[PDB]
Amino acid sequence: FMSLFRAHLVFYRCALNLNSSYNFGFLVAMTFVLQIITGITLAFRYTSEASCAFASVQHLVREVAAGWEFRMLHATTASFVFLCILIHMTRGLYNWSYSYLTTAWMSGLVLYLLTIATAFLGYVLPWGQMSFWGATVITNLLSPIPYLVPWLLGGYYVSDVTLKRFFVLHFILPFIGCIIIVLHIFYLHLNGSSNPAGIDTALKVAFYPHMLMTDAKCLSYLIGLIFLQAAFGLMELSHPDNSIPVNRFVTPLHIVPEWYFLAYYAVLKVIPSKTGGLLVFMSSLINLGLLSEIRALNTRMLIRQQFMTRNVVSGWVIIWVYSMIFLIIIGSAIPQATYILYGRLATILYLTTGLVLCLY
Amino acid sequence: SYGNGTVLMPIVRRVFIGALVGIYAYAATDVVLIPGYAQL
Amino acid sequence: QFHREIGKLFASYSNKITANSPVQYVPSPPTKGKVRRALSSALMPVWFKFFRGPLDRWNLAVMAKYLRDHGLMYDDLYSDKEPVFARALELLPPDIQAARFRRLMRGTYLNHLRLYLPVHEQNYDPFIPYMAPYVEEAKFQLQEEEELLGYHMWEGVWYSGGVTGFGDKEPGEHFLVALPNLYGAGGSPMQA
Amino acid sequence: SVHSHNIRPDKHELPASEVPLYYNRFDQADHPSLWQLEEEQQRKHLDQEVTDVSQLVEPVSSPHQTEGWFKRLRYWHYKETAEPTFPRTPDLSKGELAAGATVTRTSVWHDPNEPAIVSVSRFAPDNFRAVGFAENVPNPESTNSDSHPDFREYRLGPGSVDRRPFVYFMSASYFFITASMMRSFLCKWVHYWWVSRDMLAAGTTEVDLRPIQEGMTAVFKWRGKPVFVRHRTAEDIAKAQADDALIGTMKDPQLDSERCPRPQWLINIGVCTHLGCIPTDGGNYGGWFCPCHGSHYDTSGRIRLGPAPSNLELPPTVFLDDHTVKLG
Amino acid sequence: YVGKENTKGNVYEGIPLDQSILEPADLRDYVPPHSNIQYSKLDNGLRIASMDRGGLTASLGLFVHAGTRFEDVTNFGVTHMIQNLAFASTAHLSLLRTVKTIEVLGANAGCVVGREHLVYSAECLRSHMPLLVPMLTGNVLFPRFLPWELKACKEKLIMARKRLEHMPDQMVSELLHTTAWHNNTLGHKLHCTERSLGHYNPDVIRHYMLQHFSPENMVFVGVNVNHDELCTWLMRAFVDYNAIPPSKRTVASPVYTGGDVRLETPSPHAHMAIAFETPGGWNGGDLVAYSVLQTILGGGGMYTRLYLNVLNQNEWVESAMAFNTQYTDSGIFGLYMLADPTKSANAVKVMAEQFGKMGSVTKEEL
Amino acid sequence: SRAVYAKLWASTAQYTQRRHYAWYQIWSRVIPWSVPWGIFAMWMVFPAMPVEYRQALTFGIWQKPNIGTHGPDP
Ligand SMILES: CCCCCCCCCCCCCCCCCC(=O)OC[C@H](COP(=O)([O-])OCC(O)COP(=O)([O-])OC[C@@H](COC(=O)CCCCCCCCCCCCCCCCC)OC(=O)CCCCCCCCCCCCCCCCC)OC(=O)CCCCCCCCCCCCCCCCC
Ligand SMILES: CCCCCCCCCCCCCCCCCC(=O)OC[C@H](COP(=O)([O-])OCC(O)COP(=O)([O-])OC[C@@H](COC(=O)CCCCCCCCCCCCCCCCC)OC(=O)CCCCCCCCCCCCCCCCC)OC(=O)CCCCCCCCCCCCCCCCC
Ligand SMILES: CCCCCCCCCCCCCCCCCC(=O)OC[C@H](COP(=O)([O-])OCC(O)COP(=O)([O-])OC[C@@H](COC(=O)CCCCCCCCCCCCCCCCC)OC(=O)CCCCCCCCCCCCCCCCC)OC(=O)CCCCCCCCCCCCCCCCC
Ligand SMILES: CCCCCCCCCCCCCCCCCC(=O)OC[C@H](COP(=O)([O-])OCC(O)COP(=O)([O-])OC[C@@H](COC(=O)CCCCCCCCCCCCCCCCC)OC(=O)CCCCCCCCCCCCCCCCC)OC(=O)CCCCCCCCCCCCCCCCC
Ligand SMILES: CCCCCCCCCCCCCCCCCC(=O)OC[C@H](COP(=O)([O-])OCC[N+](C)(C)C)OC(=O)CCCCCCCCCCCCCCCCC
Ligand SMILES: CCCCCCCCCCCCCCCCCC(=O)OC[C@H](COP(=O)([O-])OCC[N+](C)(C)C)OC(=O)CCCCCCCCCCCCCCCCC
Ligand code: HEM
Ligand code: HEM
Ligand SMILES: O=C1C(O)=C([C@H]2CC[C@H](c3ccc(Cl)cc3)CC2)C(=O)c2ccccc21
Ligand code: FES
Repeated sequence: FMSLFRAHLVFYRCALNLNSSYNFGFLVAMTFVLQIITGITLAFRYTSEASCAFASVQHLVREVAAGWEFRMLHATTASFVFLCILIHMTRGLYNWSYSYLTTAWMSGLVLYLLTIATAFLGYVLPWGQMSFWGATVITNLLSPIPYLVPWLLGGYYVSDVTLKRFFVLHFILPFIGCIIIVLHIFYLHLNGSSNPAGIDTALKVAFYPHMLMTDAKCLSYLIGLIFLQAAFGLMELSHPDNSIPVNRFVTPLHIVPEWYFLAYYAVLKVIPSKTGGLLVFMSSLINLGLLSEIRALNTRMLIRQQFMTRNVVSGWVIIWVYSMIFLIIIGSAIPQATYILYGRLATILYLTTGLVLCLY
Repeated sequence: SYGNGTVLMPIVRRVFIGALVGIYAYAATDVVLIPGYAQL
Repeated sequence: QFHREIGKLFASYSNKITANSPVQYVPSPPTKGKVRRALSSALMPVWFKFFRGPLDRWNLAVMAKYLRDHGLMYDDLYSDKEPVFARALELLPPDIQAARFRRLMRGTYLNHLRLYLPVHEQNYDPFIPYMAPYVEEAKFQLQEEEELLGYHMWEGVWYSGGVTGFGDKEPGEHFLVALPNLYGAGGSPMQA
Repeated sequence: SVHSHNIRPDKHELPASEVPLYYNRFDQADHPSLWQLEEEQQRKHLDQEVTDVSQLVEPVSSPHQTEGWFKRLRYWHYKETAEPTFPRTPDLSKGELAAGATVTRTSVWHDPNEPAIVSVSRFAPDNFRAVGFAENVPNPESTNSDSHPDFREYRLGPGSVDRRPFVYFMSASYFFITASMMRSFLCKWVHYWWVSRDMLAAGTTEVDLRPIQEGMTAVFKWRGKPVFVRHRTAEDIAKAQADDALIGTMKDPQLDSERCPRPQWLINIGVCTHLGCIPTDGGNYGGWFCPCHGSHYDTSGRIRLGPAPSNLELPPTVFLDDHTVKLG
Repeated sequence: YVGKENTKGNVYEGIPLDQSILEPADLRDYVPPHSNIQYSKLDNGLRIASMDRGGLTASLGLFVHAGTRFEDVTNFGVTHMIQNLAFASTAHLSLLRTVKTIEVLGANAGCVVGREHLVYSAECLRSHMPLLVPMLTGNVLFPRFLPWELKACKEKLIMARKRLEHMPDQMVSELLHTTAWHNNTLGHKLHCTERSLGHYNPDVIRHYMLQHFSPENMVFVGVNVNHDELCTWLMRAFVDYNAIPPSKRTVASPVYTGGDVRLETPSPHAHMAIAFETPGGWNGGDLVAYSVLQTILGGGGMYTRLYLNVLNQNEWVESAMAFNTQYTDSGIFGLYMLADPTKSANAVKVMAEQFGKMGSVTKEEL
Repeated sequence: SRAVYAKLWASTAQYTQRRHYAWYQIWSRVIPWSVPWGIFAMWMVFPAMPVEYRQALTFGIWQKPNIGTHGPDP
């Protein structure tokens, strides 16, 4: 397995002009490994009982040596997982990477779905108000089929049984992640990476000396920033309301998911029909999947240059990003008619600019 | 094409295009037309 | 006899299509129905002056400047991961091929440095079609193979020879045929 | 391969020029071709008849060879302890073996009467063969002994039935038992995720209504969900009834009198029909407002605005007395 | 075959093969065809000859007067290149389509080089003749000679001789030719040497063809086809296009050198051959004398001169033979033998006696 | 001749129709696999259905197993 190590991470030859925007994959992998370490060492002291989970998490912070550090590293590294993934996705929307990296793009989408599931399962385990009512909402959202929801819950309502199986599932999924990562990289190195210029070039250079050092530099920056936020708390990434014990008969008066879930939340606020809600997610994900075979949707021969530099027309990916940010903004606010109106405007933009990527 | 091993992505292409046509039809019926017929 | 009956359906339809065949070139029917042709023809004076005109001019300005900064031509944007263009590149003569290689090298280096070229290096037309005679030949050659070999879904032996058996001809290009060896030094397909 | 040899000097095991463990008598030929002749001139023990185990020829080599504590096996042949610089000279008069080292580092091959190049030619390892070789070494003609049965007594010949049906029936039988068992396993595993036998969700309750005041909303617990009981004011009633004229416009039309069999008493399940949140006091229609996505309900329970698809659900209930109600 | 129109299936299912299925409608009263050769000519120069014997399969062939004896120091190997390019891309068909169509019609087709002729031919049912005449004439009317086909076809130029290394008899044939006419005309080799792969560029091929492939140097021959249809479909082939214009070429007489040559290899016999020249060749009047004498001696029977006077009187010869090869204007005639390699000096003596007494014959043998 | 070359060129004009025929053939070979897998789907999902639907779908052959417990109460 050493010979493979050398073939793929030492003698592998890249293009000279790979700048930082091509370093974020490595970064998400590293946040995965790190999150796994802190996960396992958190599991050694966590209690999976509805009667006492909350106090179990508080015991780590209050009465255990370095107890606070692992919880906070685990909490904060999640945000960086998602931030790095979104940068990593947008880079390849910008470049039209999926033109020839077909199966890599598919694998990517599967990994993103895995990550969403993993995060949301994690989000229930500390067992506060937000955890209980979030679980209630998302389980009610997948109700269309009889008996599936009491079965997956384990029970007529969110329960200790639900906590136990969420804990086991959150244990298992990351490692399935890892396996799919190996699959991802297989498809990638089958083809070879693209340039920022989107041309084919013979001016290649080996990995170990030049690109490995850039990977290391960015890694230093990321470790830095994680520790900064973890130790000092600069930003209010997580809302305070998960600090309150659960009550099964009273909701919290103000509700804000974790930031990486706000856009979705915005949709659930503005579309009238609940099924329309769910279908928007399904449709957008199907549209992203459809990009894998964009070469077939037209008989003009395709190029990777999108000529977005100096261009007054901008590009659909940029409009997508700004629409998504606008949806995050509206996600965060209270339900009111005007917020809903601009919500619907932004939602139409978000859907249309995704549909239109296929129309070259 | 002849002499190529990719055989399962074309099927997924057709299924996806199908499914989007489906979803948009149903969404037009659900979110717009049925209410519209209450306003007509 | 179900199969022969559906055969009959297919055969009659094909004979209809055959009977209508011309014996010489006939111009294609328009791409748009008469309604949309009418509407476009009506709205032309406003739409072309205010919107389409400037859009199509800005586009060429953007493209030209980006190509001139780097010293590329337009036909340097196509890849060889595209079968037709791969054939076209196989059919090229020495000089054109060498010049393309050189331009791609220079473009890579310049995009690495992110430095403009002097304006006196940018005095050329980037949109010359230097690949066309070869792309058309490639299209012909690759169309005839589909006609004469690809007209059916052929049946094969599965997972033998390093190929899945559903059509591939290069070993280990798919995941279920990864890792061909467990001992030894391996090998390469090009040295068989 | 991954396996070493163990050629080394050893003080427990003397070299084979010193102490051979095999029986050290060998015949020698001037040219190995001559070994052909002996194969067609000797007698052989396997060409002759014996009937009892006691008649089998006795081994030439002695039982008494290897000694030492806890050594089960008492007989061996070959060892790889290393030779010295000056080996022990073989005595060819006793038919001892001369091979490798003992040819190179010894005078054994020397003859007064003969050129050296001729003399050395007789000491290749093909020129030596043990005593008893032609008489005892077997050379089979087949793997099958004529005293055992081969396919000839088991072959199904002319006149036989066809057995494909039987073979494939055998294997189909195996498989359908297998599949039944597999399905049973999956069914049990699925069932194991289902709700436990202690829960049962059964029960009923009753409520006393004397302490309630006009305009107040009381909340109670029923089958795992909250239930609202409200003593409506005359103006609440009027608000509900004024919107009966606009029933045309509603997403889930219903008239107030059905929802309040006693007009001044309003009863509902306290849960949002959208995704399960619990509506709060207020909203635009003096009823209830859900904070999770913004649905509004009127003073009768009806959905007036927002994403929720139906009115607040009526629980199965009865007024037991003027001042007491039954749930379930 | 997009579906099929006929649904009746196997209409003779279950009928044994010793039970007839012919109806009286399918009986006929036999009329023979007429089978003397018919001779015609197109206006551009092409000569046509035809016969019919009422067989169901036809034989079609185009003959061109372009052998290897017409090459020179700048041309050596060009004829082999042309033959190795037969049924390649032409003006209106590609190589792939051509060969695939010939396969699917069911036919067998090919091209052959000699020292004086080049031949193309095909064969299948006679009802397909109109579809085969184009594909045969194409090769001489308008080939394209695209570079990437020449380059891909090169290895077949070397395999042609690599296989001769395990065909001793043919090998000796070639040795005889190159020794008899050293370095001229019939002497030239039938293959591309290493020195012959330089001038493998389209201009040399094309310039060579412009000197030989004109219509008046050609013949088209057909067997089992109706002559007026053959004439019609041949005329319809040359009517639109300009053929290669005529040329008043001249041919030099072969110079016979003779000589001697040896080539050793582990074969377990001494193979030997001796030969003399036939003055005038096929155009000499004595074409029948040599062909009778070859049968007196013994061709490639058991009452022949060699069989009686050599093979039955010596233990150490495996085979003795007389050979006779003729060309338009010269030939050779001689003897060939395989012997025990320890007795070659006796083999020469036997051959010398035999040559000694060919001059005289008795009427029984004659 | 122009006529023959035209016929040869036109021989493959209907490529798409032949490909549709191929679709038909392969799907005809493939689609019967739906019966085994359909039976197994139904096998697994039968005990999830209401008792009445189990009784109905088996035309009254299926009934609650009798194991000697939970009998009527006088
Ligand atoms: C809430 C609202 C929103 C809802 C969501 C809406 C989402 C909509 C958007 C959808 C996005 C895309 C989804 C995937 C589409 C895939 C299309 C496809 O077929 O692509 C062909 C395409 C190649 O086609 P081709 O180019 O024609 O090549 C021809 C070759 O002959 C082909 O051979 P090859 O060797 O070249 O290719 C590899 C081959 C062979 O690959 C392998 O052998 C790899 C095996 C790895 C196993 C590792 C364990 C994985 C366990 C499942 C994890 C699921 C996580 C899901 C995330 C949410 C979690 C809550 O795999 C395939 O060909 C693909 C098979 C189908 C994959 C389906 C993946 C999704 C469903 C999987 C779970 C099913 C549910 C039950 C289990 C759930 C358990 C949690 O393949 C890909 O691109 C696949 C990339 C890898 C992604 C999948 C990785 C997982 C593989 C799972 C295999 C099935 C077993 C599952 C476990 C069962 C036991 C527990
Ligand atoms: C790990 C695997 C295990 C090892 C063994 C391998 C297992 C595979 C066996 C299944 C395949 C049976 C079908 C045989 C077809 C033979 C045809 C032929 O002559 O071959 C040449 C032909 C290709 O030659 P070509 O036509 O020159 O190529 C041009 C292109 O095909 C482009 O052609 P085009 O663009 O002109 O369009 C043509 C297209 C035109 O048609 C369409 O495009 C129709 C689109 C309509 C949309 C509806 C969806 C269509 C797909 C149906 C899927 C249903 C199957 C699943 C049922 C589940 C039951 C529980 O034609 C078709 O779609 C006809 C074939 C469709 C068959 C697909 C389903 C076959 C499965 C049957 C057994 C099902 C039991 C599964 C049990 C559960 C586990 C999976 O072969 C194919 O096209 C292959 C079709 C079959 C798919 C590949 C098999 C998968 C191999 C990778 C394994 C992935 C496993 C992942 C799990 C990993 C676990 C960890
Ligand atoms: C404060 C209190 C203090 C109290 C102090 C008390 C001290 C008492 C000490 C007693 C020491 C006894 C041993 C004396 C050894 C003398 C050696 C000697 O003179 O060597 C000269 C001389 C040495 O020269 P050499 O060159 O080595 O030649 C010898 C050969 O090498 C030999 O090789 P070879 O090839 O010629 O012969 C074949 C070879 C190879 O033979 C085989 O491989 C054959 C194997 C056949 C096995 C078949 C088994 C089948 C049945 C299995 C049943 C299942 C059982 C398992 C399941 C059961 C359930 C659990 O045979 C052997 O290896 C024989 C092995 C005999 C083992 C005897 C072990 C006695 C242990 C006594 C207890 C000691 C303390 C225990 C530990 C205490 C806690 C640390 O050797 C000889 O001449 C031969 C002498 C052999 C003597 C053996 C018999 C000794 C009998 C002693 C009786 C003692 C009675 C004590 C009563 C105490 C009452 C209180
Ligand atoms: C006899 C001589 C000997 C011959 C020897 C020959 C050799 C072969 C042997 C043959 C001898 C007998 C052997 C006995 C075999 C059978 C026993 C057996 O197999 O039991 C198994 C047994 C299973 O027991 P079980 O599951 O408790 O059984 C419960 C029953 O199944 C009860 O379950 P259920 O009642 O819930 O089942 C439900 C069932 C219920 O079934 C029924 O009730 C069907 C009734 C059948 C009636 C029969 C009809 C035929 C007879 C008619 C008579 C004809 C008369 C004419 C002839 C006579 C007069 C001429 O319904 C269905 O299945 C679904 C219905 C059909 C679906 C298809 C949809 C059709 C729709 C209909 C459309 C029509 C319209 C309807 C709509 C209505 C409106 C119009 O094994 C076990 O208990 C488990 C063993 C543990 C082993 C675990 C396996 C290993 C796991 C480890 C894996 C982990 C390691 C990793 C993997 C390792 C991999 C290597
Ligand atoms: C891909 C995942 C599959 C999971 C399998 C579970 C499916 C559900 C439960 C079983 C359903 C019944 C079986 C399927 C039907 C039979 C298949 C079929 O068509 O037959 C093909 C064939 C049937 O062959 P046949 O010769 O009997 O008949 C076919 C020929 N005709 C059609 C002419 C009759 O099966 C085989 O040849 C299989 C060879 C192996 C047989 C022995 C297997 C025993 C188990 C060995 C060890 C297991 C441990 C390894 C597993 C790892 C995990 C622990
Ligand atoms: C491609 C298919 C993949 C299939 C993967 C699915 C595997 C996991 C299956 C889980 C099923 C859970 C069902 C939820 C309902 C509650 C179950 C339960 O225990 O109920 C109590 C019941 C008993 O009821 P009870 O006695 O507890 O009381 C309730 C009474 N009833 C049920 C009437 C309301 O227990 C069971 O019977 C066990 C459930 C068996 C159902 C198994 C379903 C398997 C699904 C696979 C079918 C796949 C077909 C292909 C589809 C593909 C389409 C593209
Ligand atoms: C990509 C990998 C992972 C991600 C993205 C992830 C995500 C999360 C998130 C967002 C939380 C919420 C923490 C909080 O709200 O304070 C969490 C908690 C938790 N995770 Fe994970 N996790 C990952 C891997 C793992 C692994 C591999 C394990 C164990 C093997 C694990 C065990 C836990 C535990 C025990 C908690 C509870 C923390 C607490 O109660 O304070 N995690 N995880
Ligand atoms: C755990 C999640 C992921 C990991 C660990 C990961 C890892 C990597 C790595 C290491 C690379 C090569 C170096 C680099 O580009 O940084 C890469 C490239 C790539 N990834 Fe990911 N990735 C993940 C998620 C995704 C997602 C969600 C997508 C798409 C939606 C995706 C699509 C791609 C593409 C297209 C490339 C190559 C782009 C090009 O070559 O031009 N990946 N990935
Ligand atoms: O009302 C909500 C709500 O709508 C969600 C939502 C956010 C989006 C989630 C989500 C949507 C789509 C995907 Cl693919 C993944 C997660 C589902 C839960 C919450 O997270 C929540 C948490 C606590 C209290 C109330 C609520
Ligand atoms: S859960 Fe009440 S409005 Fe959505």
